[PDB]
Formats: sequence, structure tokens, C-alpha cells
Amino acid sequence: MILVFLGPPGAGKGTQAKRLAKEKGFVHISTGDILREAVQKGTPLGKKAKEYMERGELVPDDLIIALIEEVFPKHGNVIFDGFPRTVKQAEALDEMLEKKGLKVDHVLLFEVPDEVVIERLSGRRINPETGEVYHVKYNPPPPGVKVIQREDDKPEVIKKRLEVYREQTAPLIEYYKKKGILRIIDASKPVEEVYRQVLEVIG
Ligand SMILES: Nc1ncnc2c1ncn2[C@@H]1O[C@H](COP(=O)(O)OP(=O)(O)OP(=O)(O)OP(=O)(O)OP(=O)(O)OC[C@H]2O[C@@H](n3cnc4c(N)ncnc43)[C@H](O)[C@@H]2O)[C@@H](O)[C@H]1O
Ligand SMILES: [Zn+2]
Ligand SMILES: [Zn+2]
Ligand SMILES: [Zn+2]
Ligand SMILES: [Zn+2]
Repeated sequence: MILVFLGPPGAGKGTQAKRLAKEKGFVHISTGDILREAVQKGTPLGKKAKEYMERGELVPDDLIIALIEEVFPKHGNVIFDGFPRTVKQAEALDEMLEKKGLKVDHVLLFEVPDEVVIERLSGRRINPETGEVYHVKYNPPPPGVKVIQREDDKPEVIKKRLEVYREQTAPLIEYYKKKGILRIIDASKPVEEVYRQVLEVIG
């Protein structure tokens, strides 16, 4: 099965994907996570991506498309999270899959308002040891667990990331609505309620 999670920065795509991964064996592909690790390691890929990620801009389609080619899991059910972000990326993904006689089964649009985006990301905390994701209010790290705030969760960068999302996702939504595989979910609900909508759409 191939799933795509679409949604604003902070919608909880990673949170949901990481739960399907551990509970139903899905292979979770988060282009943001993969790029962040490259940047941290200072590989050629990380050097190339750093400038965009720092400013809350999209990494160019050509680099992302090549990346997805390289990281595509050969086996297993896959969740693409934060990919595609443009129609060009979605077309490349649809072609890659078609060559394999696969398709995208479902596109889940995680809808939240801007206010909630800002709330979710500004309060987002990561255990740097494991990459586990917490939220200062909604899902705090337990006592004793040291956490950091991502540099790109700073207010100016969140705002740019949100802007780029609201602009670029419009044609992508249309693209998948045309195929009849898009399902909206209210991602403004608690994590458990969101997970349930997810399972409902895919089951
Ligand atoms: N394909 C692509 N093309 C071009 N560039 C690309 C690209 N992919 C990546 N990039 C580049 O890389 C950058 C980063 O990309 P990426 O990492 O993909 O950023 P994003 O999708 O905009 O958003 P997030 O990773 O921040 O949010 P999320 O939806 O996964 O929410 P999370 O589960 O963490 O949850 C957020 C917070 O909310 C909490 N939370 C989650 N759900 C709930 C809930 N239901 N209720 C209360 N709190 C919740 C969490 O604990 C957490 O604190 C981009 O800006 C771009 O530069
Ligand atoms: Zn994420
Ligand atoms: Zn073809
Ligand atoms: Zn703009
Ligand atoms: Zn199905």
C-alpha cells in the first residue's frame, strides 16, 4: 500500500506516520527528516539543501526527485510524508510507481488553521538523542528527558514555511482531487482522534 500525507507544517503528519510505522509496519519516508540528517552530517546532499531549509523555502524539485528515487523503499507499505510538495514532484512519484505497476492508494490531507500551525511548531521539542517528537503542552517530554527546539521552528521560519505551503499545495490538492484519491482529515483534533480518522480512511 502507498500513502501520501499532505498538510501544513505542524499538522502532525510525522506523528501519525510514526504511529502507523510502529503499529502496522509501514515504512515512513519523511523528506524533511532525511534532509535534516544530511544537513547535520554535512554530506554533499546536506550542503545543497541547507540554504533552503534554513529560510523555510522548498528544496528544488530536481534534488528532491532524485532523493526520492534513492530512498524509495524496495519492500513494504510506504508513507510519503511532506513529499510531494509540488505538482512536478507528484508527477515524478506517479511515474516512478507506474513503472513498478504500483500507484498511490490514498492521499490524506491533514487540515489545520494557521493559528494551530504556529502553536504546534513553536511548542515542538525533539529529544536530540533519538529524534522523538514532543510538544511542550500537548505531549511534553517526561521528567528527566532533555529536549531541544529545531532552529527552523523559530517564528520567522515557521511563517515562511507556512506561506510556501499555502501557495504550493493548492495545485497539488487539485491534482489529487482529479484522481479521486484525496481524503481530508481534521488534523486540529487531539492525536488520538486524528489517528482514528487516518485508520478509517485507509481501512
Ligand atoms: N518534498 C519536499 N520538497 C521541497 N522541500 C522539502 C520537501 N520535503 C522537505 N522539504 C524541506 O525541508 C523542510 C522541512 O520539511 P518537513 O520536515 O516536511 O516540514 P513540514 O511538513 O512543513 O512540517 P513538520 O515536519 O514540521 O510537521 P508535521 O506535519 O510532521 O508535524 P509533527 O508530527 O512534527 O507535529 C508538530 C508538533 O505538533 C505536535 N502534534 C502533532 N499532532 C498533534 C495533535 N493532533 N494535537 C496536538 N499536538 C500535535 C507534535 O508533538 C509536534 O510538536 C521544508 O521546509 C523544505 O525546506
Ligand atoms: Zn514532519
Ligand atoms: Zn511510464
Ligand atoms: Zn510566497
Ligand atoms: Zn485503501
